[PDB]
Amino acid sequence: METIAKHRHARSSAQKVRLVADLIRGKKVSQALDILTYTNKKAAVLVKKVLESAIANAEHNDGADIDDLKVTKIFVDEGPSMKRIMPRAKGRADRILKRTSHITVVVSDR
Amino acid sequence: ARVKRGVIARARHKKILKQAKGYYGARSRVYRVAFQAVIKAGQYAYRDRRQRKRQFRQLWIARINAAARQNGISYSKFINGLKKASVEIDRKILADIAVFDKVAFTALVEKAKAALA
Amino acid sequence: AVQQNKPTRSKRGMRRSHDALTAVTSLSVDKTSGEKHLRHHITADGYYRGRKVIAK
Amino acid sequence: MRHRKSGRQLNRNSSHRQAMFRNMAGSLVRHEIIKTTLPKAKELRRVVEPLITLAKTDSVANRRLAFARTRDNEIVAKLFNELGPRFASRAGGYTRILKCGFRAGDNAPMAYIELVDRSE
RNA sequence: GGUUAAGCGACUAAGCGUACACGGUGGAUGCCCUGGCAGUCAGAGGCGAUGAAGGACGUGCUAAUCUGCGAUAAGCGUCGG
RNA sequence: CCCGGCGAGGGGAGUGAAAAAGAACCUGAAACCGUGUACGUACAAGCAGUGGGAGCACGCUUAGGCGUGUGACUGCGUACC
RNA sequence: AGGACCGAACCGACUAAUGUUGAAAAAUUAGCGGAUGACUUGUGGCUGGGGGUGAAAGGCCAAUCAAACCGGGAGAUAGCU
RNA sequence: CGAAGGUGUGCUGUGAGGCAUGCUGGAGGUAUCAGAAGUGCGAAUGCUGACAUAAGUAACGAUAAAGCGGGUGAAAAGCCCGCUCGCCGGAAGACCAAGGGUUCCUGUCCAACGUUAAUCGGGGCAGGGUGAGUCGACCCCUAAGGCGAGGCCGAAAGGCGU
Ligand SMILES: [Mg+2]
Repeated sequence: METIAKHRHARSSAQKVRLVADLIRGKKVSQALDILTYTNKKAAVLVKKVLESAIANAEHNDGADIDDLKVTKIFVDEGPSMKRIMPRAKGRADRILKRTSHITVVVSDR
Repeated sequence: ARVKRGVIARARHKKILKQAKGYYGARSRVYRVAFQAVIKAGQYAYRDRRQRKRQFRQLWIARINAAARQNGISYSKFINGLKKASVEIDRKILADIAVFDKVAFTALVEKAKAALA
Repeated sequence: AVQQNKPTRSKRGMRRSHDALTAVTSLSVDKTSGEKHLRHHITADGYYRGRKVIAK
Repeated sequence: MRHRKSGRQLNRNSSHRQAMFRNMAGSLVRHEIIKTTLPKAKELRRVVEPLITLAKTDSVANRRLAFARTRDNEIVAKLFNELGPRFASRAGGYTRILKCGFRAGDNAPMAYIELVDRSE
């Protein structure tokens, strides 16, 4: 049966996390975890934590078959953003954008 | 009494986007471009409603000329013979016959040739 | 220098084709503890070529 | 444009480069185990291994020349007595580099560097 | 059936475009109002050196705010419901 | 209860008519950002549409050349105020 | 003794470079002049808009000045866009 | 036994449109006929809010300079300790006035901030901290200057002044 876990309002850009999400889409969990834990990006650590949470969700809440478990759907969606003011030259002010992301991983044995 | 335009404008926008569903990018998403795309498509459809008859007439005349040329006669001579033979077959049926029925077009061509003399 | 027309999302995603990250496939297999590690690198517990290298 | 040229820049001038090479080499010879970046250790080799080779022979002139480097009396005292006999029968290759991944702060290539045996 | 030569030739999508389905930021639209706006019927049309209007500071079992009050300090006495 | 950092966040169980009502909480569109499906695209030039149109996939129908989704190529076509 | 000289603190900005969505709504670096006097600075007060002040540029009067700012006439007027 | 609204499909009209229905939605809507508009948006360098673009590019804010070992910590180039290297040192040191108004110390945490990591902080929460006959303020007096009973002047307001 399908298991869904997600992380909301993560302090990271959507594009940066999506650059890492495409690396493990459809891959085996056993190798996906190894790829995530040996990738030198903060978004890689975040998606590794989310994947570990999903894996734990697939054994404490689900029956069995951890070895054949495979990630099926992974996607990153942009979340609410924070508006901040960054002073610039000649008294000009620029509205800087801090983007949050919703990282959702969908995993099932099939 | 105050009147809110949030429903009629939304309905008009939805209708316009429906009329221009799937041209390219913003043309199928942005109303400000969708309206111009709809107007241009309507103008093109109006022009082609008349252009189609001319294009199909050109296709039919090309096919009839080719069919007459395999039989050893030009299109103009074939039409002159048909007119002299009191034959009022439109070029669409002539092209259909030439494409599908070879012997029928052969019979038409010798009748035109005989009417020429 | 500044833009004259707004680039479309097609151009944005078309530029990002070469920005995809590359993923390792065959990091290593330890001959003593059998744990994955980088090529020519020590493991988490400082194991390389079978013999301990860090002594914690 | 670097035709048969050697000597890394390390984003530092000559004085700072020499000073931090000296401090790093002193720390290494004191502790026999240092974790640093790959280029830093690679350039450390070309300073420490010649220092060990110089320390292989013990004399007042050699000791003074060694003291001219590392600017430390205790560092020279440890030399010519401990690492001398240990590396007396060794011709080069006194140091080795073991990569250990990357830092979590700036993602820089990390590697441990140590002596041959370390008597441990 | 095999060798040779000529002609034809899709099945590849790093990415993109189109339609559909499922999602995210986004808070318009729909419904509601101890909120406003304009009037009608009546009162009042002023308060105050017996210290005005308006404020500061304190007052609870109180750390803060609103409200009430003023060292008798979210109050006291009398008479009625 | 579990993961997670004795976090944040998430998934279960339960209350709840409803949790596709979870405190960022009624209804939740568009611009914008994605995932999967079907089609086309790596020798082709331009207001990107229109008419024709082979082909490709699915529902038809129990055949009947139907519709939907895309559009190889082709004639014409230099936005709006 | 010098409205004397060189030259620090201090005052000012004559020359060159950087900057021109900068570190800065006029600065920094290298040079420069005055530097015991017509000097500079701290503190407090006064001169308030057809006015003030001005070793005099029609300069300044709160990052503005051939008539400051705030509110009212005022939804000034526009044969203009 | 499903109102408005939203989202699709089909039918229909010379058209602004109308009707039916699938799903969401979960409570009002309203036939026909007459009347009144804050009654129909694509532009006005229109206003408000949200979201693309350059792009994950510049930049991360004086070229005085960091390194090593250990410790806390899940995570240390940035926190603490010890060793060095360098800088200021008529200052980049110390004490005050003006100003700021708890930014001071301790314990605790990374929701937001620091142009990055964060366990750190001038960040959040709680507690504590300021002791004057000799310091200063207060007070006596006074300059520049301000107010100013009587008084003078001036339509009023008000100005000058003992
Ligand atoms: Mg759409």
